[PDB]
Amino acid sequence: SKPFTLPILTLGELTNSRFPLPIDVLYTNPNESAIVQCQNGRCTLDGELQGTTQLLPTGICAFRGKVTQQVQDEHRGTHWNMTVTNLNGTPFDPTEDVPAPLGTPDFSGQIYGVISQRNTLPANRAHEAVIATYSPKFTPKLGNIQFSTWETQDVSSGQPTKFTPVGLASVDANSHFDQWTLPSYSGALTLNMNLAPSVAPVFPGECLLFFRSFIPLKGGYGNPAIDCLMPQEWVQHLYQESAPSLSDVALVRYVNPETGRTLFEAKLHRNGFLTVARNSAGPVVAPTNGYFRFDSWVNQFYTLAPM
Amino acid sequence: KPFTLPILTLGELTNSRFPLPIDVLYTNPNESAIVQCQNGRCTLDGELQGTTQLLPTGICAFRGKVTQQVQDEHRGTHWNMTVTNLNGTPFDPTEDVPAPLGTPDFSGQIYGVISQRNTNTVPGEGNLPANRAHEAVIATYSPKFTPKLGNIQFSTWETQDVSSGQPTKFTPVGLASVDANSHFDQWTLPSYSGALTLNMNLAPSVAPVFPGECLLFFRSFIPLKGGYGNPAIDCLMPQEWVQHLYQESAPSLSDVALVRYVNPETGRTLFEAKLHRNGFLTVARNSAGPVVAPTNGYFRFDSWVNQFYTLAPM
Ligand SMILES: C[C@@H]1O[C@@H](O[C@H]2[C@H](O[C@H]3[C@H](O)[C@@H](O)[C@@H](O)O[C@@H]3CO)O[C@H](CO)[C@H](O)[C@@H]2O)[C@@H](O)[C@H](O)[C@@H]1O
Repeated sequence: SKPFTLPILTLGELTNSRFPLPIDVLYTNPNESAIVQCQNGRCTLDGELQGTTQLLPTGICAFRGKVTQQVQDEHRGTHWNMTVTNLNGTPFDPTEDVPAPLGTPDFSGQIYGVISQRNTLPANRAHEAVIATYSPKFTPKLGNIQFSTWETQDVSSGQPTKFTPVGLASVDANSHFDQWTLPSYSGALTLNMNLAPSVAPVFPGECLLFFRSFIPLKGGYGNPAIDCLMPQEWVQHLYQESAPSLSDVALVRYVNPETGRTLFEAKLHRNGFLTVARNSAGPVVAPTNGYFRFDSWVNQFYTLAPM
Repeated sequence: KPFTLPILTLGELTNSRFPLPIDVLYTNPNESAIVQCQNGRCTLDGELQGTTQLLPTGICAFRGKVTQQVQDEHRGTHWNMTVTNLNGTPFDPTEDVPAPLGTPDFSGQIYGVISQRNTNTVPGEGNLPANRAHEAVIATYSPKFTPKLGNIQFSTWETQDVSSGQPTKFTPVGLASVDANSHFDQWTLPSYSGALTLNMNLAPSVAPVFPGECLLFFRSFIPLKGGYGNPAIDCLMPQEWVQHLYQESAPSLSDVALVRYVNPETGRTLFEAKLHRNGFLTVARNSAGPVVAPTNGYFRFDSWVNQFYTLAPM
C-alpha cells in the first residue's frame, strides 16, 4: 500500500485553491453559521477531484469562451453575454457530471478581473470586468455567463475571450459577497447538481481549520478573505500520489522544522479537510517555517490535543 | 533517491515565467538570442535559481508600497513603489539573487492591476480599510525599473486614485502592447539595478551542445491590452516541474536524464528528449514551431545517460 504523504511546503509556499492568491494565514471560525460546501479546492485524500476542482492554478475562477452579444442588465455598466467552454477550449458538455465547468467560481459575489480578446497579426483588446455570480444571468452549467465592463463599446462579438480574475468589485451590501453561498450554476429556480459534499467537524470541541487568503478590492471599504479547505498544491499532490486512505481520518502534525517541535495537531479527513481542537476564532499565529506532516491513520474517536 | 517527473499532461501544466496555462510545446533552432531567463529555473536536484520561487501567484507579481506620484515623459500617470519580498519581509539587496524572487525576467510593458488595501481603518466604516484597484503597466526596460534596488515604477490610465504610503499589490495579466515602441523581447533581461549596471547572481544561459539538437520550450500565449499581435512566452520547465523538483531533491546521477514523451492510451513513445541537469530540455529536431501531439501526452523519466547518447529524431 502506497504510503500517504503531504507536500513539504510552508504557508509562504502555498496558494489558495478557491481564488488565485497566496495563503496568508491559517484560520478558524467555530461559530460559523453557514454550511461549508465550497466546490473548488475539493479533493479526497486518495486523489479524487470533486466539485468544480481542476489542477491549474490559472484555472481557478477563470473563464474561456466567446462573447455572443451585448446584453442589458440592472447592474451598473455595460453588459455582455459570453458563452463558456471548458478551460482547455473543448466545448462544455452540460450533461457531464460536474456542477459547472471546472474552475467556475464557487461563491456569491462580484468578481473583478480583466476580460481580454485575441481575434480569430490579430487585433486585441482588454478591459476591467465584473462577473456577478449571484446574478440570474450567471448560468455556467448551461454554458454561458454575463460580465459587465465600465468600457461602453469595445468588446467584440464572436472572438476568443478570456477572463482573468483579480479580486472583488465590492463587498458592500448590494454586492452580495458570501464565500459560503454557492452560485446557482444553472440559474435561479434550478437545483445545483454533482456537488462536492459539505464538510463539518463531528467531534465535540473541534472546528474546521482553513487556509485563508485576503482578496483584493476594486473599491470601497473592507478586508475580505477567501478560506479554502486545502491549498492548491495539496490538491495537486493528492491527485499525483493517489495514495489509498487507510481510515477516514489522518492525524497530521503542524511542525516547526527548525526546532522539530509540534506546534499543534489536526485531523485530516478523508473527504479533504482539516479540523482542530480550538474554541476561538481568528488567525493561528505560527512561525513562518511551519508545515503539516502526516503522522498516522486514526479514527473518528481520536482526541486531538487542544491548540 | 530515484529521479521522477510529475504525471501531468500539457493541459495540466502552467508557465513558470508568466501566470498562464501551457498551450503547446515549441522549438526554434535558429534563435539568435542568448536564452537566459530567470524565472522557471531549477536544477534537477531541486535548487531554485535566478529569481525563481514556488508560488504560481508570485510570477511577475510585486508587493510593496506606493511612495508618490512621479514624473515620466511617456503617456499616462506614473507612480513609484517600493517593493518587498513577496511574503512582505524587506527585500535585502545584498541577497545573492538578481532581484526579488518573482520579478519579471524579460523586456516589455507588463500589463496588470495595481490594488491597495489601506493600513488605517475608518471608524465610520466599521473599522474597515479603504480600497482601490486600477489597471497598470510596468515597463521593465525603463531606467526606473530597479527592483534589485527595492523600487519600481508603474503607469496607470487612472490619473489620481492611487494612494501614497499604502500597501500595494501588482497582479500581472498580460502585455500592454507589442508594437515597436513597447520593446517586447522575451529573451532580453531587464537591468535589475537600472541603466548601465551589470545584472548579478544570474541563472546560467542554456543551449544545446549536440549537433542536430535544439531547445524544447513550454509555450504560452500572453494576453494583450491592445494593438496587433499574438505574443508568446516560452519557459524551460513548467511551474509544476519546479515545484516537484524542489520537493523531491533527487540527486542527479549524470548531466543528462533521458525522458520520453508518452501517449498513455497507446503506451507508445511519441518522441524522446534530453533533460539537462541545469533544468532544460533539448530534442533532435530541425524545424521551428509547435510540436503537434496528442492531448494525453506527458514526459516520463527513462534513465540517466552519458555524454555520448544520441536522441532519436522527433
Ligand atoms: C473607499 C473608496 O473606494 C473607492 O471610491 C470609489 C467608489 O467606490 C465605491 C464602489 O463603487 C461601491 O461599489 C461601494 O463599494 O462604495 C465604494 C465607495 O465607498 O466608486 C465611485 C464611483 O461610483 C468612485 O469611483 C470612487 O472613487 C476608491 O476609488 C477610493 O480610493 C476609496 O478607496
